[PDB]
Amino acid sequence: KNRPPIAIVSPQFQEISLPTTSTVIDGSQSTDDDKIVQYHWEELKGPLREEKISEDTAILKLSKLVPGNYTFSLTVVDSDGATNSTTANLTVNK
Amino acid sequence: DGVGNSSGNWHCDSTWMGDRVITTSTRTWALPTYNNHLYKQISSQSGASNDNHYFGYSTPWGYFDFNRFHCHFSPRDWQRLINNNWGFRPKRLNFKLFNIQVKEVTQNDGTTTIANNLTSTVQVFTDSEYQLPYVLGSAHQGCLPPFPADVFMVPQYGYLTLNNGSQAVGRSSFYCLEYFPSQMLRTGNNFTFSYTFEDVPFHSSYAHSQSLDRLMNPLIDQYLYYLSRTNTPSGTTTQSRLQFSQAGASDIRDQSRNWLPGPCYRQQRVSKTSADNNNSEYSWTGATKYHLNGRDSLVNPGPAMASHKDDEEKFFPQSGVLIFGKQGSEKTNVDIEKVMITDEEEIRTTNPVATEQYGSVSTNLQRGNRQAATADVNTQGVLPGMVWQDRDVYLQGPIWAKIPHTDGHFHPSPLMGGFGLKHPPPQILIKNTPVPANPSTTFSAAKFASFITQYSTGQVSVEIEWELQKENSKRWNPEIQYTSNYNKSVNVDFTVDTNGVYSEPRPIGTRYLTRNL
Amino acid sequence: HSSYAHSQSLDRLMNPLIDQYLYYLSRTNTPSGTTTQSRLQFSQAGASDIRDQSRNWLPGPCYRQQRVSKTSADNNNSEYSWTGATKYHLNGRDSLVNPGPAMASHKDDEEKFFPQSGVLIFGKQGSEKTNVDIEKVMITDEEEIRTTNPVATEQYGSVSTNLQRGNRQAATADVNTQGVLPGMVWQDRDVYLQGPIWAKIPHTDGHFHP
Amino acid sequence: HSSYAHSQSLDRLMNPLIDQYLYYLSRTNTPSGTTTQSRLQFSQAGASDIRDQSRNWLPGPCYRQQRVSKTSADNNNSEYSWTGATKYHLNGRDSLVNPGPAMASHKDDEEKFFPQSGVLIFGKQGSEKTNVDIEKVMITDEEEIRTTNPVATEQYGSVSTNLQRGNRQAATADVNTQGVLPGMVWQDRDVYLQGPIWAKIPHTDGHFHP
Amino acid sequence: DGVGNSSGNWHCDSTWMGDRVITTSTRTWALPTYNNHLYKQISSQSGASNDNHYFGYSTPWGYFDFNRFHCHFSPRDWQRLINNNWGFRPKRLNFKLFNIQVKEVTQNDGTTTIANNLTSTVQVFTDSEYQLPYVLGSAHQGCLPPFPADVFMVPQYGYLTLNNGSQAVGRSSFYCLEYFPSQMLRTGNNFTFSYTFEDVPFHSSYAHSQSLDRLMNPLIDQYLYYLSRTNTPSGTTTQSRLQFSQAGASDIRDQSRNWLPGPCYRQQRVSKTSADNNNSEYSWTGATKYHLNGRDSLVNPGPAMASHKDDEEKFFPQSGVLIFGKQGSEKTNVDIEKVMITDEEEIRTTNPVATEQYGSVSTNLQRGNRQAATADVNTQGVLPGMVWQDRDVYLQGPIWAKIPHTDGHFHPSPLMGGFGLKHPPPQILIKNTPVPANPSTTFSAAKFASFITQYSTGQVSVEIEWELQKENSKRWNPEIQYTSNYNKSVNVDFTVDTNGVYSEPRPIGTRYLTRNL
Amino acid sequence: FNIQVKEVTQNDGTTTIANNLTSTVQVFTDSEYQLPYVLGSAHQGCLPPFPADVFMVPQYGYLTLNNGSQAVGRSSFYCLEYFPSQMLRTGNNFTFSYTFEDVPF
Repeated sequence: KNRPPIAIVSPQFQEISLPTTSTVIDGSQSTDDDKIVQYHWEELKGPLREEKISEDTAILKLSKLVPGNYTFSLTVVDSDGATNSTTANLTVNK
Repeated sequence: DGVGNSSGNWHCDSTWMGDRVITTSTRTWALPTYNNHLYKQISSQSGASNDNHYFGYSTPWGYFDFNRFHCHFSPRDWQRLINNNWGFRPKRLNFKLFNIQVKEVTQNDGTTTIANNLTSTVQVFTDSEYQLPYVLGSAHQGCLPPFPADVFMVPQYGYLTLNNGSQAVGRSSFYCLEYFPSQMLRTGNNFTFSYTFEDVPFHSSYAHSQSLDRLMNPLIDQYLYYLSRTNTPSGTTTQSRLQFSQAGASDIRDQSRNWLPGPCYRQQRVSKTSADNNNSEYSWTGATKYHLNGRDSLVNPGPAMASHKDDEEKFFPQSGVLIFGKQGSEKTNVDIEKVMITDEEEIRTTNPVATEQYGSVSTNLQRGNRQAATADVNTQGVLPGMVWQDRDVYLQGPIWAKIPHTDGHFHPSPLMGGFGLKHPPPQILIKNTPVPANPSTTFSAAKFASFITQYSTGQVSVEIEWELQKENSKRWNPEIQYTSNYNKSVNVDFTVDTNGVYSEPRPIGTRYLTRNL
Repeated sequence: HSSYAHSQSLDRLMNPLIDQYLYYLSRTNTPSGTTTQSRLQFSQAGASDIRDQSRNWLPGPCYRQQRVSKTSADNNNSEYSWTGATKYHLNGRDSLVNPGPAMASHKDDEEKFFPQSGVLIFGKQGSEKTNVDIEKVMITDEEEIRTTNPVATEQYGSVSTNLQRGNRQAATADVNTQGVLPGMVWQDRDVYLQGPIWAKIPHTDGHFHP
Repeated sequence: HSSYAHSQSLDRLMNPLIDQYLYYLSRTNTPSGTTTQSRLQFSQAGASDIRDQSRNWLPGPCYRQQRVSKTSADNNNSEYSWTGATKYHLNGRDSLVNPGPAMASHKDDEEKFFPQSGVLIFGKQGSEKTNVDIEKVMITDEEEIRTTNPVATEQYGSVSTNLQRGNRQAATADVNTQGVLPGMVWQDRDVYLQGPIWAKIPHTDGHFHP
Repeated sequence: DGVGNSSGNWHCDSTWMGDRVITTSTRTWALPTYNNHLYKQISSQSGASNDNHYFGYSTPWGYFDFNRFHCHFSPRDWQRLINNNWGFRPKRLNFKLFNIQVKEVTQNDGTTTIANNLTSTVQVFTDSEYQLPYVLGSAHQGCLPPFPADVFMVPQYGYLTLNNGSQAVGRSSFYCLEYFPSQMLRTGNNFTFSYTFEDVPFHSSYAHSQSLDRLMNPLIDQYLYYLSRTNTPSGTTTQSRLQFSQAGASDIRDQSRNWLPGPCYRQQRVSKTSADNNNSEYSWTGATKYHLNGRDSLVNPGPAMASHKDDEEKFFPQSGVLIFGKQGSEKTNVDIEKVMITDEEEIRTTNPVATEQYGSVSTNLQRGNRQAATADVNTQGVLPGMVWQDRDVYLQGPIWAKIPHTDGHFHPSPLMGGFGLKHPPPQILIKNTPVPANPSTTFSAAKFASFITQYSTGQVSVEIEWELQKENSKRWNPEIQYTSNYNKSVNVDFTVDTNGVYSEPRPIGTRYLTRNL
Repeated sequence: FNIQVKEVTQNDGTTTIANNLTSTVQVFTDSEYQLPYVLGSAHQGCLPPFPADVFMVPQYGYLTLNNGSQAVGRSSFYCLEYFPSQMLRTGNNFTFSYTFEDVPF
């Protein structure tokens, strides 16, 4: 009986300064009693006009970040289905 | 033999011959009862990540491991090895178990009383046909101690199998180790076997005194032509004349030859200094992580490459260097001063730097309007014309590893360093025979769950014969050799402390002498 | 010919019970309450961190194929047959590799996926010479060499691209062609009851693993 | 030493008269009048589709050079000599490969092109030590190993980069460095009447195809 | 030998030769003191039914039993046996007792202290002349365990005799087992004997690829005539013309031949599904119950018949099938999911279905006024022209049984499956020698009642050589073979759990290959 | 013995039968009993009772396991060209000998 899939994210505070606006958030630390099939990243907060890279992997890659406060949500799916969602906070100061 | 008769003597010596050294070791071991005499399925049922799932079995069996170089060489005998020899390889070994004592323990009101058990046996067999999983060569703890006065505990045997997450597959094998013929040993009995190593190459215990790009005469030019200049200074403009030159001394980078450096697989560069590193969690996200069956795995250390370039000693590859530990260093999250990072700076002559590119191949086809654009070669497989060196062996690194029985394998040197062996020295498996406690006077068809709690101890001897390869150098000036610091210190290196704790201060490699390419 | 699968994978060849005596990349900063300070920590790996203890051996070489689904819905609605092919180039003319180097057809529990030109495709009885459907063919499978060979539709690894310092980050790559490195072990392609038996090695100066 | 050319290329080693019994990547959609539906079709190749029947063997390894023309007009008006070089990196210092791995100098019917540092360049009589023109030198040619070795100024192939599904397309790559894979055959470099005879193999632990 | 010397080694292996397999097993046993060293008359004095009365004796003796196929075959070696061989039989065995340790226990204030007793013996003899009751072959518990790491308890020996209710008869024999010459064994001593099996037939480890009623050419008719039609359609009436036909294909049921199916003894049909069974207590009232000396007894399983017909797999004979158990299943009143019902569906070709009739013989003598009436053959003894198959052997079923020394016996195969032996492997009887406690310093002519409480333990080895019968089939298409499921599961079958408990998931038969009739 | 292979032609409804001197006839024996034994089921097509009669050789065929009209996985298929058979032109002949076991009278 699989409980859900207990997800955890590589650090929830990721302070960034200009000019180098490129970060990496990871979800390879997400655990379960069996393999995690599906990963899902979704932007919650932050400014607009950013191209996204690999929304369906365990590792985020971002480029050309407008300075603000981004919030993402790692979502894992069990096999068979059980869904857990945790968040991660970004802060891009000048 | 009997109870009051010794079944062997303490042989711990090393004899140096003209091209041989026979290192004999003897240690005292202690074998407990593992799993309470049970085989237990183990897995990642308690919530592991996708890369961290395993499935396997834990056995009641112990195994003897002597796959470290300090198990056989003292620091003085290692110093005799590395300052006088261009090569070494093992030839034969000889293994002994003797003076076996089985002790039983009792729960006398919280005060444990330990007594002999003279009629209890200890089962020993060898995996001489290689029909169990070969756990050795994965660089695990529980080998023979470096210092001969230390008593060690025999590690529990267990193996992994095929897994689809934390679950198994139909192709997963289960091995009962009592389905093997094992010699049963009371006190007075002893166990011996001999093993002969196959014809392995010598380990290169020499640095190179020449680099791969400096293998020529500076005095004499070449008769070939190269890329000198692709235009002319015509006062104001250019006209693309496509000129050609020769290179002997002044333009020495682009005379080139028959040979290329070895293959690469680029690591990150991490500084010894904490200030020159990033303030991010680039440990796994910046790792090298080979991908296999849908799960990633750090390469650690991967292919043999140089740790750093000239005069950058504070830099090391992220997972490209063996990292040993100091005395008493904890199991997890220890600082940079609690570890000892080794160094592969002797193979800068032929192997690339691990934290850098291999080269820069072309990407486009240049014509009159667009320019030639290069690339950044970060993974280079083996090309014809490549020469390279393997990874250095260390006094506390492994000796061998089993080459996996596969269809294809190329240059079977173990990536943690050592001797690739198709038939390695076999696993030596040991287990206390279960002595049951008081059974009921009525019959029960269930298995026994109540046993007399007992452990065994004894002495173990390993005797490996090594074949040496002597230096034959015509070098005039003296060579770099491993020496001890002859200054005043609180503790002498590679000795015991005031508390009687043996320690090793630094990793000693083996490439101190030099040979030309 | 190796008519055996492997009961162990190349990345699972060790004792889970015993830790290693080596150190690896554990952590490159500290949680200092609010900020980080780049401490460059080091750990041991026996069981709980089993991905980054590593060894003497590497998986075999790769040459990445596309991934085509058995299900027609999960494939693209475009003509990616030749434009998405693997196509080695020789004397100014291209040629599909078909099947190329021996790699695994798919990873764990994705059986509906097959490499585009990396698998021998036989036919059923009476199947026509041209443009036959997916049910008229029999796609073979190389799922037994997932232990040593890479998956054909995936990367080999991710090497580094830059030299990290205090301002910029470490950027990796995507290894799609990996030539043979020292320390690689691999398996050849499976033989079949209706596949070929031999082939002539060409009389050349150089040939590797014929 | 192989003092023979090959009368056959590596991609033309089969019978045109007879089809294969394997199946390949024929078509990944249908012309359905107006739209497509991703049927994932499969074909056989004997003659008419000869590029994507494939075999047991691959061309040799590569390390891409620039292409320089014999004609001075078709070259660039820039100093791309060292900046566009191939330059292996060793102990923190770069070095031109010159000539590097044995590859073909050019493809079919492009004889005015030569690799930038991939060909031995001898000299004529009385040619000076430095900065001599294109007519004072004699550029050799490796056009006989076009059958097995790749062209030095071109790619090895185009591996995949992504994992295609219903929304994004399959994207390939450009293989510019290819290490040796199993199944590669190649030829060494030609010897010349005024080229060298031997060379000492360096006394190293590892060397491949010396 | 002595105290501190081992008297034997652990031999647990199986070696496969060209037509031999030599399966060696070794287990650890534990022998208590039974009945406090007494012979006890036992009976049904405590109120049993007429079918349940017995009279016999319980002895202080233990016996070694290895009459199970898992005692000798691993599940892998059983799989090698059944997928490659049309037959097997045992040829010789070899038995060993060694490393015998006698432990004494003390009543130290509720805390039992177990110590050695180096001068105490253990008596062992073999019933090599078959002059004791042969208890083996009645499928009792307490054999060697399936898994070699398990310690088992030696079962208490006891036998039954003649009884008239719960009372005895003058013809009832009493056997004192100390009236046999037995070898006395301290520690350091060991016990061995060898045994040679008689020429037994091979066990049929093949199914039939043809049925008994389908053994002919469909293309060709017969030259015989049969019962086609006994009247005519004459428009309105009939006139009894007594017609005759030939049968090749279209009327294939009533061409017939030289051979008949085997004998029958009809069982009830019980469903696996609880809904399709009756809501009554038809267990004993609907049983098959042979009658002997005025008392009934369930046949269980009786003659070898097919369990069910084509495509009715949910049905099983009531007492016609061996029913094993799962791990940890209780002694009484366990549910249908706690048991494993075997299956005899491979002998549907020659043996009748157990839950059905044999046939329908005639009852009357038909003439012009009355009709021909048939019957329902429920018991069919053996007729000339019958061929049949014996019952399948299983990995956890018995191996042999003693044929009773009688005047008459027909086809002496054991009805629980196995090898009928007139001289089976002998009983191996073991007993702790009574060590008395402190006697009084005055003489008493009474027997001793106070003994030192002690038990013994040790290792036991059995080594049976088997003779194989290789397949010689010209079958084109592949054959059905026993395979493991190669899908993901929590536990691998025929392995241990996380708690270290070995289990067997299903009964493995031996009829997987095929031969023609 | 005296094996003659005749070929026939569809010459406009008039069949012309000619020799074929280079055509063979394959013969083998099931001497190891590894085919289904159809004989003993009392079928037609034996040797005639009267020696002057020419008979037709019956077609070989066998039955297997069946669950209705369908088959079972245990059903064997036998290709009879997977047996070593002697090939016989005209001029060739086939012989074998067989010894009965000790059967009762």
